[PDB]
Amino acid sequence: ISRLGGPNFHEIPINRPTCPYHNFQRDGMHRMGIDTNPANYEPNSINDNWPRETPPGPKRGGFESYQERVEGNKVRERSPSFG
Amino acid sequence: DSLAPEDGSHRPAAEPTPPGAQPTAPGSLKAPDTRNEKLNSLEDVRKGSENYALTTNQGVRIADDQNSLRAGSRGPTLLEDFILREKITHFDHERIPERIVHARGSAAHGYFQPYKSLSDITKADFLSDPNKITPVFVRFSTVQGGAGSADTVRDIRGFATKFYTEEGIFDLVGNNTPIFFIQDAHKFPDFVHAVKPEPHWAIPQGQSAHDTFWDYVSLQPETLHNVMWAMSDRGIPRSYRTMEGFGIHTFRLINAEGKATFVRFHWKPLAGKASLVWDEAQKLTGRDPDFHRRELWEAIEAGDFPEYELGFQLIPEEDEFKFDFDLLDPTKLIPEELVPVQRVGKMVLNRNPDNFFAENEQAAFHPGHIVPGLDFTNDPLLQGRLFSYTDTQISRLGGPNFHEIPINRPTCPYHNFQRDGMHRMGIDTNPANYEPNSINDNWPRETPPGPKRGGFESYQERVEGNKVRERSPSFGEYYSHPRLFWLSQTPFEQRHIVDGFSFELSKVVRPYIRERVVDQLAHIDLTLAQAVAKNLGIELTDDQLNITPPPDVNGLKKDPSLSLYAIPDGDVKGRVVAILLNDEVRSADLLAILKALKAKGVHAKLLYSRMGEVTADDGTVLPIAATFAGAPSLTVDAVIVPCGNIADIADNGDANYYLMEAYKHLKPIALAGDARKFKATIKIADQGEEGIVEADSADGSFMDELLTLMAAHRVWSRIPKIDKIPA
Amino acid sequence: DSLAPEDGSHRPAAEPTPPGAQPTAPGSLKAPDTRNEKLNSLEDVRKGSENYALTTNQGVRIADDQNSLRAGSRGPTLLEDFILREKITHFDHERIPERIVHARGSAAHGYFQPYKSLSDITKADFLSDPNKITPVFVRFSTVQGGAGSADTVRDIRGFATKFYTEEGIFDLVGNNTPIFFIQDAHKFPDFVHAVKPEPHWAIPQGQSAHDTFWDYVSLQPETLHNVMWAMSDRGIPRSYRTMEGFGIHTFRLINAEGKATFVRFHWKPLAGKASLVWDEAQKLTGRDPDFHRRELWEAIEAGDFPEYE
Amino acid sequence: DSLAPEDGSHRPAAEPTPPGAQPTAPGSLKAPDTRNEKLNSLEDVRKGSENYALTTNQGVRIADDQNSLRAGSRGPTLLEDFILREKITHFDHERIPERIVHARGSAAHGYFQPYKSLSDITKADFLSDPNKITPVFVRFSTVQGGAGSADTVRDIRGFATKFYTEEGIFDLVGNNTPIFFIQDAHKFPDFVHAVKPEPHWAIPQGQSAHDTFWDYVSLQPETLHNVMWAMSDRGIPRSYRTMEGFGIHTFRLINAEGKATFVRFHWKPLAGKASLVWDEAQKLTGRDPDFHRRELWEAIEAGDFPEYELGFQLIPEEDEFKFDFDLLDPTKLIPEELVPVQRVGKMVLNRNPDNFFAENEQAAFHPGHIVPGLDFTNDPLLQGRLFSYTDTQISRLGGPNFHEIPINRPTCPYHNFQRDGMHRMGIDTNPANYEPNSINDNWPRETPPGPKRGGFESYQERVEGNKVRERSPSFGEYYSHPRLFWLSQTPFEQRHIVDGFSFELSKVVRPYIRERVVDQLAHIDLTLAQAVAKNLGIELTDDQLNITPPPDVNGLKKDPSLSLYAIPDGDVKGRVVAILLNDEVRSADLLAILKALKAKGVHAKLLYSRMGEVTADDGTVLPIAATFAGAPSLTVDAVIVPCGNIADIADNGDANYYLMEAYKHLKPIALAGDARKFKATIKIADQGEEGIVEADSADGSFMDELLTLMAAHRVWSRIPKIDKIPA
Ligand code: HEM
Ligand code: HEM
Ligand code: HEM
Repeated sequence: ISRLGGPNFHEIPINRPTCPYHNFQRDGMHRMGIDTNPANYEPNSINDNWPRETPPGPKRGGFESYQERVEGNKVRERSPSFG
Repeated sequence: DSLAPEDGSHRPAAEPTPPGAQPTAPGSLKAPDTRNEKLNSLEDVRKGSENYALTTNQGVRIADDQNSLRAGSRGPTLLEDFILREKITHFDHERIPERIVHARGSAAHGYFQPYKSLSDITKADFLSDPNKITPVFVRFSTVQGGAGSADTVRDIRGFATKFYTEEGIFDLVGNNTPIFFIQDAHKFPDFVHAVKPEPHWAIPQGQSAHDTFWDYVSLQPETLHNVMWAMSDRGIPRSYRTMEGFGIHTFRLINAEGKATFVRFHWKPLAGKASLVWDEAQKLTGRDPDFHRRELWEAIEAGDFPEYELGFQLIPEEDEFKFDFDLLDPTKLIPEELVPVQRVGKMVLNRNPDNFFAENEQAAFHPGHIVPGLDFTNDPLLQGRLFSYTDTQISRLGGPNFHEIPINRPTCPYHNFQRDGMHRMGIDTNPANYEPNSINDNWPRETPPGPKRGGFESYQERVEGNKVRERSPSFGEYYSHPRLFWLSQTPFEQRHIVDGFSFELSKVVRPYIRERVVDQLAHIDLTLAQAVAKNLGIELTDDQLNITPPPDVNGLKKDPSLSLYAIPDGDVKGRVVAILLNDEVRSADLLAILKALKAKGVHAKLLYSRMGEVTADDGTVLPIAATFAGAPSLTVDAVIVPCGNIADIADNGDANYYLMEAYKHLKPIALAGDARKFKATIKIADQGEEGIVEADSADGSFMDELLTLMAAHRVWSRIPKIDKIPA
Repeated sequence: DSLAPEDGSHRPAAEPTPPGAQPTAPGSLKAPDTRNEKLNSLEDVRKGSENYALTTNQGVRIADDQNSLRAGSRGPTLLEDFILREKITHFDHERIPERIVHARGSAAHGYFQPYKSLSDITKADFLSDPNKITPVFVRFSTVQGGAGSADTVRDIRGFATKFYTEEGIFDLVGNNTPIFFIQDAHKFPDFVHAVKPEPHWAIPQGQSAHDTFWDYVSLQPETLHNVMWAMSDRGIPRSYRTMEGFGIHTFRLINAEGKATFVRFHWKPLAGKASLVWDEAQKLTGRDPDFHRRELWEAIEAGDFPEYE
Repeated sequence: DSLAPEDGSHRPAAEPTPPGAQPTAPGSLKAPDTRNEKLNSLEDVRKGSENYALTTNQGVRIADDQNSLRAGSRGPTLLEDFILREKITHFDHERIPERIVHARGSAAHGYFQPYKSLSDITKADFLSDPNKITPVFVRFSTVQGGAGSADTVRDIRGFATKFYTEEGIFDLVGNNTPIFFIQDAHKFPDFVHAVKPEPHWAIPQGQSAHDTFWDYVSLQPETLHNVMWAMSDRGIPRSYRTMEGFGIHTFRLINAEGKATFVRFHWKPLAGKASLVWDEAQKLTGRDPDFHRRELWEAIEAGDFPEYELGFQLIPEEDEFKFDFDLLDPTKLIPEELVPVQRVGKMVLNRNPDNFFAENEQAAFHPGHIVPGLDFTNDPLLQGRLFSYTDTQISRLGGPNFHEIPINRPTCPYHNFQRDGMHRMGIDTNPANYEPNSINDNWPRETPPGPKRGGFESYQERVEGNKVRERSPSFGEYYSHPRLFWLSQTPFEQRHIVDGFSFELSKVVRPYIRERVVDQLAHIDLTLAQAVAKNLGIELTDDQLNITPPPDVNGLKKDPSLSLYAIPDGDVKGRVVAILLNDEVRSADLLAILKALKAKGVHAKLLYSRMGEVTADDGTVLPIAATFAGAPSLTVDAVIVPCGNIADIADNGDANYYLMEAYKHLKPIALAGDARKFKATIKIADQGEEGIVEADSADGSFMDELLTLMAAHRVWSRIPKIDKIPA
């Protein structure tokens, strides 16, 4: 946000995905993409909910985190195993 | 030189004056002696003017401030005019980014003071001694429109308080309704995008009456409780002084023994609750877009300071699952009938800023600004907010040193090993800028947690579960709390909700969206559903007619705390009355009227068709404050027309409409003597009617009937009559 | 999925419709075939939507866009939710500084074309051949209020035209009255400070009816010609289509032999001149603050294109 | 706690200590009592540390500053750790943009004081009374490399002085050579692009020895005078204390009667002029890249304050066309033989900063920062500069309020009607922010021009001509001033110029560019041309051999003021000597040596092969300052090897090379008693030679021969010998 001037650093040409990216993020300094989508929020009926969420799968699916188990208290404390 | 008028009239009196009696001023100049610890510490950055030479920012005095440096008086401007280029460069760069939400906003200075020590429940120093008063800075705001938008729009208002405490800044950032629209912070961008101006053409401003707003509401039934509030009269307040404030999340109070209590924060308006009606509120954004900014500035200059009670809803940790709604759900309110608001202290706003940009526009408020004695909960909307308000300052306020901007500075010490960043004001003399260190013997040092003046330590809540992006099933209920709100409304309050939905929905261009919103209403209450449906030409399906209503909230059928008008409370003090003058006004009437008003604390505006002054029948000179068209009925609370030469204003379209608008907006109208001629205008029975005070002369009882109606705010009984009036 | 109504009613017809007959749309979607050289070159940065997966800015598709990553469904949000933090960071930084003057404003695309060659008076290529049409972008504006202010206020309106010519951009930045308030640019900050909201309390918005404005007018008699214009019906127009435009300075036209001609530029409204009356204009900023933005968008969608000479 | 060593050794003595005797400190802590008016006014933003609790920027004390908030000690970090996110956000945003040129740079605090009143020539208050001392802030800099580049590179150095005067800030922004490379400011971007790292790969750093530099020189003959200076020893100074400074443009002094005088500004180094030699200077950027930053900080801590004389070259307006070079040409110098430098006052630098970023990195200097009594001329490079240094601050320093950053603030009043902009510190209480105004009775007011405390008014010079982008024909001569410079050099000075060009040019990959630069040299002087050509394997064309030399400069054939060494002046004070110890050093030698040095003000470094301490033959304990490899000969001025157990260091490769490097770099070497064994290393005749002081014991005369050689800086007579040495 300060080095590269703002939330659109991914539009600076070296940093751009060579694959598609579409979502409902709008505006911010030196915004290069002109969005033609009538909606900039989901859920929406007016552009029939596009772009849509994808379920997780073997190939080309959405990102889902690994469901690791967490148990403990809220502590600012170093694990004894690091000692 | 001259330019100033001698007779001194360019400067306001440094003492309380009524609304519009003087030009308004900077705080310091109007109230030199209202001080407090934050106000006194800003003294190091206040700049004066008088008897000072005009200079560049580098201290060089300017001889000609009217002309550019040109080669001959009709020739070209030279690049070496450094005086011109500095003056136009600072102009070129005046504007910073506005708040991405809540950009509109109005602020004032004042203090907080506790009623008693709350040491038994929290180890928070600002609440530890009734004798400890705390400097606050408060900014009231709207939510949708930009900083140039109008004040009396239909919207949620924000209410943010900065507490300059001895152990850190505590910001309590809340709004004026007790639940929010969204459960999870991940959806905040989609909701704000849907309320906001539409992307292709940036319309509308300051309004939710547009398709995308209502599209997202119909597809998201959790937004429905807070949309009910915004659709009520609660969405158009009379003043920032006449509204409640709420922190909306469940937080924790931690005492010195480690015991945690859940709490929800309230602000109770000591002037009563009161709102405008929509035709009034909408027309007034045209007639005066700064009405709420203006009237706050002027209540404080008249000494009608705003006051609020801080109030806690405390719930023991054991009762965490005693209700049939989840306490960590931000779309659920805790009925005061189930849990009472305990009054904890009082806040008084008694000083305006000197510079709006400097003090108000550069103020940063963030909910993560908590002190020892307070802590957070797992509320999913509170957890996300925590990320956001540090982040946003890096562009709004240019960088990581926004706390050095003077309104935002702790009045207590802060020392740590953070260095550099844009417009770094502190010059650090510490030989170390890392800890642990031996070279400055480890200073500044960490402090252990303790009962008073200790370090921040988080409450050790137990966490067990898997890493899941998933909503708790306890959040899954969308309809009993909107129906509890609906059932707690007076009948005319509910009318006004029907009419709020019907207006907004008439402005959706796509009819399937409107139908989709009526279906949702039929899950709340069918009467509500049928009323809105009718105004829209929609028929309910027999299946819609057979939807089973939601359950009660812990067997509660209504709570009257949720209504604005059901249990009455009313400031008549600080309200404003318009008096319609003519050229031979009867002074008998007038001195009686003004004495009565003055005893109650009510402000008058003497209004005519021309500016300047008229002369009462006894030769008294009365200065005119505005014309009838200049200060419409929209801006006062009641109209009084004294007797005198009535023939003068009787034929005047403006004077007559002044009364018809006021009638329709349900305000008290008082007619003395021949002024009763105007009954024929607003169509009243000679026999009289309620809310029209009339008499042979303005006197004691006439004024008593008027101030009594005024304490009741509007004449609700007139609502059947006002439909036939064309105004 | 559904969410869209089938019967198709969520989408507007891609053809001229009257005011309020359809929902309004993006230009490309409402008028797929109005093209010009500037419009076609923006094609490289237009982004579509349909049939596309929702992603992060780095191209990673999102499976759940409704929830944050928490340790248990009633637990705390985790700092490793990079999907949530990207979505809220771009939100946190949406807003750039607004124009320090003329912040309100409404714009449209179109073209310019000369009646004949003006080669005898100027060697300016955009005016050299009646057959050469030039892409323009035009923004109409007010002067005092912020971008969130109302459209039908009493004020001077701006009229700025960007000419995408074969030899460079020519911007003709003018207003709707033919003289300005100030003679020298050194005073511009003092005049704009005096019209603007007052420093202590930031009132009023979109209005000159306040002391400081009229203080500086009474002390500065050169402001009086243009104050007369602003005080006339000329200060409350019916539409951006119903007003004149002016460059206000004397400029020079230089032809190919080196001869210089002084010139003043005008824009003549082919729909006629028309203004509101003040009670109307003032009440309308309450009733519809976007009236001028709205009606320009809709004249162009109905095909009632604005034209000027 | 502990962490600090008790015995107190972590803190430096707050008094002058020699180089490397103590750890260095913040200014305030090392010199609590060097005060001045600018230093005292920064007191409001200095922050201490001791006995203070570690806090957030919002004042909340931190209990654990070692750990993040995680759900269990091996679990994930929680988004609600606001203490962690504030600490890492300020880190993430530490860096501002660096100066687009002159980014390297080192600064100090001090004062200026006039010798007498110059009221007869200028109405400038800082020069009006010999009793008026003025706070200055000075930053010395290089030109090409980034802020992370090395100090002893071959380049032009900058010399910028901020004068905090009673009537405004006067910035005198100059460099260390008297002419610039370019005539017109329009070409500044092309020249800086050509010197700078090349665009494709960003090489080289801190060097002009690359193709594009020399490409633009060969195509632009106006750059040749200042390239001659950069190619001389003038381009590698020994210290910022040992160089001249120059304003380069002709300016105007305006007195109280309106008379204008042209002036050129000089700074004369009261320590003498002295430079490194290139192998030394280049190797030293590897061995200590901070050598110039270090040695300035330490001269000031030892109390060897830098001092300079401000000197004026005054020329009456009538003599504007008396020379055969245009006075407004920035590539032409005015020979001191034609116009003398009159010494006007003195400047002393006597206090270091407390925080480099805050004070040094945020300092803004701009030549348009002039005061009443001074004015500009039509110099085309001065006119363009005027645009630039206001502009650049809007991104470097984030905005139009850089003058509020504490190092940059006027110590005198400044009031005007400029409002808002990013990190606006002043809260303006003025009811007006425009003039003319009646409501604050027109304050702050314009001031008429006058003799003392009046407004700025420009000198009414006559302008006639057409609007033309055209260079004056008077600027058209490119070669007599480089040949005047060349002819005024001692013979070894000229050698060093030949060798500067030959090294740089050997690094151009494209040979046509090198040939093109030799052609240009043949227009200056053929000897110069032939010497460089030879080192490069280039032959001059008989036509090149027949180029007619340029004319004299007003019949001047040489001026010795342009040489560094021709008229000698030499500080031995503040210089540094290395003493090579062994394990049984003869104390007789050592106490004589150190007494002698101390009487002259010279600093010693006792150096060994190991750290810790050795013991003299009488049992004295000597602490070792560095190893031979740790503080190379490169960093001292002379080497003394006392007698004692010589056998110890005699076989040591480091101790022997220490002497060969020093020999080669033309430094004085003194050998006492058995230490004379090392003559065999540096190959000296038993009969002796100049610059090697040798004797049976270190004594009075031995030290006298040494300090005398030292006042003469290098042993130039050795230059024929040093070619056979492999070091
Ligand atoms: C219970 C719900 C919420 C309440 C009561 C609330 C209240 C407020 C208020 C009163 C302000 C105005 C600040 C001012 O006057 O300067 C504000 C600003 C803001 N809010 Fe919220 N908000 C809520 C939810 C959210 C969420 C979920 C986010 C972000 C994920 C958010 C992000 C922000 C930001 C970025 C600003 C502007 C911040 C600033 O200018 O410092 N808010 N909010
Ligand atoms: C004949 C008098 C003037 C006219 C006709 C005029 C017209 C305009 C117009 C139409 C705009 C709006 C730009 C847009 O729509 O984006 C504008 C912007 C602006 N004007 Fe003026 N202006 C005048 C005088 C001045 C003066 C004297 C100054 C400065 C010394 C000035 C400074 C600016 C600046 C800084 C902006 C905002 C610039 C931008 O956003 O690019 N104007 N002016
Ligand atoms: C006689 C020729 C020149 C001299 C003696 C000179 C000297 C200097 C010096 C000493 C600095 C360093 C400032 C510091 O220490 O903070 C500087 C900075 C700079 N100079 Fe020059 N300069 C010359 C020509 C130019 C020209 C022609 C331009 C621009 C058209 C220019 C633009 C700048 C800028 C933009 C900076 C950085 C400014 C800043 O950081 O405030 N200089 N110059």
